[PDB]
Amino acid sequence: RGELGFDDMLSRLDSALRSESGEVLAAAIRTRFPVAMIDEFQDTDPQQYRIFRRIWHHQPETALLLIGDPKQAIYAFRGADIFTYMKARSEVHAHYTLDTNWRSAPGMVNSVNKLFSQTDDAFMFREIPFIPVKSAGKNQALRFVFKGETQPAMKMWLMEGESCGVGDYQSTMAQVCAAQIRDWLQAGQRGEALLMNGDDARPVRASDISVLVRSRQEAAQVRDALTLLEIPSVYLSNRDSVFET
Amino acid sequence: TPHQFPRGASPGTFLHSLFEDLDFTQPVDPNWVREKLELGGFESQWEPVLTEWITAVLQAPLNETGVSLSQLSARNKQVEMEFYLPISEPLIASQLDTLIRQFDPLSAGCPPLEFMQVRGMLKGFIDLVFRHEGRYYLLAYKSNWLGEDSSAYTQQAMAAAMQAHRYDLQYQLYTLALHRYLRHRIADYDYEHHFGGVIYLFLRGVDKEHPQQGIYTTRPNAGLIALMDEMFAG
Amino acid sequence: LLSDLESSQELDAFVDVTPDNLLHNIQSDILELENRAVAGVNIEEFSRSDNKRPLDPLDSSI
Amino acid sequence: GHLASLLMQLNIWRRGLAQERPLEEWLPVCRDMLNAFFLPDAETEAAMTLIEQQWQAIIAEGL
Amino acid sequence: AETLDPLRLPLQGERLIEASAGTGKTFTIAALYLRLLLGLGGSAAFPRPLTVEELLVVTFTEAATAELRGRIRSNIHELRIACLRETTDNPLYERLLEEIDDKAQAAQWLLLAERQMDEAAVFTIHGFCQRMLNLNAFESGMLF
Amino acid sequence: MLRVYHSNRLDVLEALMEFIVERERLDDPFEPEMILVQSTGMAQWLQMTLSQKFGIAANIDFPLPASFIWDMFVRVLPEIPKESAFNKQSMSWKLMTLLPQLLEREDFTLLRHYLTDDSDKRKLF
Amino acid sequence: YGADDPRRCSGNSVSEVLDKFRKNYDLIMSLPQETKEEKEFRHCIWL
Amino acid sequence: RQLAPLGFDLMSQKPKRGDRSRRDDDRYLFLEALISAQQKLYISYIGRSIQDNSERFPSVLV
Amino acid sequence: NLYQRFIETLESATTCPPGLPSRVFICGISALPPVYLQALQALGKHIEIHLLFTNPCRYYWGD
Ligand SMILES: Nc1ncnc2c1ncn2[C@@H]1O[C@H](COP(=O)(O)OP(=O)(O)NP(=O)(O)O)[C@@H](O)[C@H]1O
Repeated sequence: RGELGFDDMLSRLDSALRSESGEVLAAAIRTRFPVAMIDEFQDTDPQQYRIFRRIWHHQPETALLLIGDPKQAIYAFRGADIFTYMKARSEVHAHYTLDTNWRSAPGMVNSVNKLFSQTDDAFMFREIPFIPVKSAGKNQALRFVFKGETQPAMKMWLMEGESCGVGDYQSTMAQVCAAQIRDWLQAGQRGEALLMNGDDARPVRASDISVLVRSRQEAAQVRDALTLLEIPSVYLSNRDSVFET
Repeated sequence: TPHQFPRGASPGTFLHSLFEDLDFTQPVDPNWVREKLELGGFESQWEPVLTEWITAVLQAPLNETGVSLSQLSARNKQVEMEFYLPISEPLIASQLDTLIRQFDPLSAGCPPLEFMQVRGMLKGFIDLVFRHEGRYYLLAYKSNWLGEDSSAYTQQAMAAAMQAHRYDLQYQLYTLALHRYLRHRIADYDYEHHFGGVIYLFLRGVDKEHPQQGIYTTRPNAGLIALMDEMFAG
Repeated sequence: LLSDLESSQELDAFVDVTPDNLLHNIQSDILELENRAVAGVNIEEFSRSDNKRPLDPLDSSI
Repeated sequence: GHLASLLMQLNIWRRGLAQERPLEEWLPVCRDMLNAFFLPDAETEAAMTLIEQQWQAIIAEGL
Repeated sequence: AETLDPLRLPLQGERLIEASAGTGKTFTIAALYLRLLLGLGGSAAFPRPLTVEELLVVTFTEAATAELRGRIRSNIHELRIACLRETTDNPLYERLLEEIDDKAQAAQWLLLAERQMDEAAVFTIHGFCQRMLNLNAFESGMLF
Repeated sequence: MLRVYHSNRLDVLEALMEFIVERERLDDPFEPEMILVQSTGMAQWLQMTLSQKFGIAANIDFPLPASFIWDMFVRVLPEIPKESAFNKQSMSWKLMTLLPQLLEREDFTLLRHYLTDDSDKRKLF
Repeated sequence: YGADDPRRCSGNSVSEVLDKFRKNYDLIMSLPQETKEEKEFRHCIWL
Repeated sequence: RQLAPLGFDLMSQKPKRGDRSRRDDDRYLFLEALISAQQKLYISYIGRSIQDNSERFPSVLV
Repeated sequence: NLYQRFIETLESATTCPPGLPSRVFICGISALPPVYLQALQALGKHIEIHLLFTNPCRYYWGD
């Protein structure tokens, strides 16, 4: 049919580079793009690394910058592999690191550092060592005040009981999350709950609250209970079709 | 036979395209007619006959000057001329039909023109324009199947068909266009001196036996042309 | 290319545009081959905004 | 009986169009296919003529 | 493993930059892009200054690609304005200005880049593959 | 002589064209006027404006620069065909024949690797 | 520069340009062609 | 609108004055549209996607 | 190959060749190949050619 697909695109480029004429093709890509910067390199397929190596490995006057975090390699289901990332990590001599966290309050950074320092080799891979990170000076003032009382950066809601089933766990946690989000919204509508950078503040709108879920049925279980309280919500990963309504 | 030739929009366009690229100063070529019938897809049986028919068109005489289409050189002819005529004030059917009926009997025979007000431009394609003896003419091809017999292509029947398909207004507008173009181009132009009339050529009506059958000749009144020009101008 | 023609005789017939609108201001800036934007290199130039041209609030040309 | 008459045609042509042919042999194919499969009408005649014209132009350049 | 300074990072051969979350991995892309456009760093710099069309950036998602393209555009604009004014309020731009030898030529190159930003080569992996196949269907052996 | 008219707006140019047409008349009435345009909309606008000014616009040829240049080739020099032998459409079918005959050459080695796996001459075409 | 020359038809409105051209049509046509050096000199003076 | 050269075209390697490309053609069309506007110029573009409430951007010309 | 011969024929032609139109207008075209400009310059001797060029800037803005 003369058609083509994503996996077919990658496989065809790889085959071309591996073939006899691919050498010429390599120059065609190398002269075109002297420097290439790959981001989110932890999610990498063996094909992609073979291509990048074939093109930019040892030729002069051509740089290559790999930027990635192995602790975030979560696309294994999609064909990505962490082992090829570690292979690349072994094949590269130079390594560079960023020390400070610029994203979140110093509370969240300390919370994460404490939770991942419990055991040794937490990620159970010898090539993935965990180290504590330090927050930046800009965020030292960040706080979240709820009903006049500063809330802890991280709060774990423990369910009650000895043995809890999967369905009971899902229903109870969905209900609890719905109730807590409703309380946050009610307290922010009156100007009490504020996200504060030093003296500046702003109420907690229904937009800044995000619920991270793993599966579709999980998201629907969240959304149903959240709409039971007449709270507007939307699921960004919704792939349903309009015609099914 | 030409009368029994297939008719329609595409047959008519093919018949016109034949003359569009036909050289009048040379005899018809059989291979060319065969190729055109191959393009149109018609039967090759027409190829011997149609060629002859084409010559019957080229050699047929015209208005009393006696002009043959073969006598027209490439310098004295203009085929498929496109014209643009502006109409400034709105053109009312009643305010025009009255004048056309006043100066033309064909309009007087027919019911009044009916169309909505129009202001803007007017487009049109004149089939042929040619000059003979320093006198210009207008030639319009028509392939409408008036009748099955040659009597349906006589003077009275041709005038009846003109009145039925309202070709009167058509040739009147064509004459206004030609008049304005000649006045624009020809230095020291005069209507009566330089204009020669209008010639409707019915292809199927063309017969070597009868000179009158197939051709129709009519000259619009100069007063009608002047009043129509003034009406369309303001 | 047009300037490089040897046997060419050219006359210029332009029409000046009066800057009565924002759109006419832009067209006049283009026609007169002059630059109106202020970069603000000087601190005195950067402080005051009078160097720019007044824009009428009701104006809706662009 | 009508449907079975269509498929029969659909059979014949699907055997005729398989083999490769020189350009001059491709000339009558379009016309035969049009007149066999289609019964023209006032509106469709324009499209059919355009089809024949483009096909003839392609094969004419080729020849 | 060494601590990373965007201005001192050498751009030659293969280089791996690994860090934890929210540490500014993506944010460093813009600084490296500006360094490449202006050819700054001396010994650590590229041998020659480059153009927008010769820098390849590969991201994971389309939305991230659009975000990064817009942010690079904004950074080029702000750095050009700073070069024209010779002063700035950001520490990164301040260090860059300290590193730049001639500011007028730098502003000219930044202007050209800003005008060519429509042709910025910021793709995903699949888009990069498709584009390299189409631009080189002759060598790859594909259809046109 | 070749006279170039510069104007920031088109209406001035069109009115200059009008005045030049009216000033110097064509001797032969059947000689068509020559106006080069690369778009049909431009020709449509020129016609609608010229008709509005003069009273009617007709016998105005609107050829493309390439077609006009070839027409001038035909008229100035003898023994020149009506249509050029080398055109975009015919060079296609000529190269389609020529390419298989030249694959054995060394210079076309790359092309060979391109044309090795074609089945119905898709790559060739 | 060049205002006295009949060639220049630059004006404030379309009608003024058309009239300035119409009055000096014959004078423009009769004038001999400008030399390339003269054209370059005029364009340099205008800049 | 972007239409890249074939890649084995020799013109785009060493270009000269007068060589035409789609990019320059569109960039000049945008200037023609501005210059030809006599009274009002209206420009529109999609800012946010209706489906995802994402953020789109305007052309470099705008 | 025809360009140079066409230019040289009119360059050395003592009188105007027959069949050429009186005058030509070039309106609405802001881009032409240099070869077409050379041909029109060589052809301008015999017949007059009026180029209507919409120029957005008053002054000389090319190079
Ligand atoms: N040098 C810096 N100065 C100021 N803010 C910074 C700096 N580096 C990063 N940030 C900010 O830090 C936040 C997150 O940085 P980011 O570039 O996304 O790191 P990241 O590695 O991409 N996080 P992630 O994508 O989850 O791995 C943004 O708000 C940036 O503006």
